[PDB]
Amino acid sequence: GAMNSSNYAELFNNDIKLFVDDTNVYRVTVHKTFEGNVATKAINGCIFTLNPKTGHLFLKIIHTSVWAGQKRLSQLAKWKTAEEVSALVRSLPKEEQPKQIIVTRKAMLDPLEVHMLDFPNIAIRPTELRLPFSAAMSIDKLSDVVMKATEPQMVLFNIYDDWLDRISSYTAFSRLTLLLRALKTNEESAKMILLSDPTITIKSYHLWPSFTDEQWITIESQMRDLILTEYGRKYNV
Amino acid sequence: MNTVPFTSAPIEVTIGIDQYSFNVKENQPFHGIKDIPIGHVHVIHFQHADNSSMRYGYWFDCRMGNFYIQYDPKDGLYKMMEERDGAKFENIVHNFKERQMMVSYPKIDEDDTWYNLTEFVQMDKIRKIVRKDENQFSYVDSSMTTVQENELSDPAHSLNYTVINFKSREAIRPGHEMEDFLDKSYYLNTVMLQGIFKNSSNYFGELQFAFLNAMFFGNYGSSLQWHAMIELICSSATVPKHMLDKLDEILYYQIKTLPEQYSDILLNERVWNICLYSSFQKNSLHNTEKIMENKYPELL
Ligand SMILES: COC(=O)CN(C)S(=O)(=O)c1ccccc1
Repeated sequence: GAMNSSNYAELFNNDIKLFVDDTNVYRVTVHKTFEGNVATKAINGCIFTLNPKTGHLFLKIIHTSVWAGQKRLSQLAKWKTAEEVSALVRSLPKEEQPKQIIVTRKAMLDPLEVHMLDFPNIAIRPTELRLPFSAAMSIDKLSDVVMKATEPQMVLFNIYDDWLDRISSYTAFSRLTLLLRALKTNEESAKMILLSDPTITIKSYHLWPSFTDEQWITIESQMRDLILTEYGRKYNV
Repeated sequence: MNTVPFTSAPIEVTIGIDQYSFNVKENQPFHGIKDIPIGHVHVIHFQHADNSSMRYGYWFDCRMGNFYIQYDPKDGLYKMMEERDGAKFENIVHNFKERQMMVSYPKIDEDDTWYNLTEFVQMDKIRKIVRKDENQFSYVDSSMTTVQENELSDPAHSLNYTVINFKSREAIRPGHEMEDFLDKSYYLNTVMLQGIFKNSSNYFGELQFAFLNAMFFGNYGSSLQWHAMIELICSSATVPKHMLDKLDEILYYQIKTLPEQYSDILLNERVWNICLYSSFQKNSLHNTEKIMENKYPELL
């Protein structure tokens, strides 16, 4: 059933699974009209579909043209997400298809279940974890490819870069969630932490800087501090 | 007017006949029910005084044969049987009437309740839901499960209601996933009405039969079916106008007849609130919404 703290290690076993986050599928700017009413303007979005074991991010870019002439966009966006995840699964060889799909928001359950009726053996699951995948748009290279898209497009990224050469998927996921939680809580500070040192670069084929093991511990500490810091700034503690 | 004689009443029992009921004491001189209106199905039902476990009963139509009730001390229940010897039966009934050992079906002349609850219910369709083809009447009890309940375990004793499942390939056209899930008109009108039921009369008949088994036997799977069939219509944007008007009448009389103290188990809060206030047909069930709001305003 629901994925939570009690069964967290299940994420890193050898049953193929995907997280699906739909937060950034339908994105808008709200603005005033000449007449002084309010309107929205859509901008490009993305489905965040992630294998937590391997770091495989299938980033389906959602181009604003998909909303043209459509009504009830926040509802459509869930069904569009489900249609695109179902299309992704059907595109994979059988031995690569997931056994479970975990949605980060419960409103994706029925749309995804209905789109996956053809896959009765794929379990569609919610989670009680508050995962920070909305902050994916705070990763510069992901934001860049989404905003530049002129048409629907799927882009592939290892969200762990090469970390699995040195650490387990449990530890890589924990690092990822810490980074994304930081970026979500205070993007400016988080990005300052990550880039303040010009000698540490991001490889062309990576998302995050090339920290040594020792530097990752420093970095991870700074992200915790930031999250605890902002938690006081917010609550006055 | 027809008659269902009883051989005897050896155990204390509450006997129902349609929406009526009366208490019979152990070895009281009771020999059946007379003046039963011809033209409708009927249900005769039982709850033993010593064990309210298992309400049970029989759906029958007196036009289809001469039926009587006889207690079986081995199986421990009142059984319906058919008497094939017409002269024997007529002679039995006439004697029991002459000795006035029969209760009269107590229908008030003004009162259309039973007609309104059984308008579309036919014995031939009951017998396809309740399979026991060697009898002209159909046994139902509180514990019998539905075909759908058994897919989620004795097949011979099942209620074979039409399976309705809103998250199923039958309900959902490939490529119309969002459309068909949010507007069930395809599933209602093409799959169920045109495809399975053939017409709305048969649909309403099963809906009414499911309600009556829920009310009279506390049959939980029947209650599930009744609510599913309501929800499928209410969740369809495109429903023939005559079906909506008739549905409103059907549900009105069901809600009217429901015992007040059973509303908590016989009525599904989610389905009714959705149907009356959120669904496409939220404004199409005037009679049903008015009686629900005046009789069960708590549920809503
Ligand atoms: C869908 O997969 C991915 O997002 C990740 N990979 C298959 S990969 O092996 O890391 C990779 C493969 C091709 C391109 C970039 C990365």
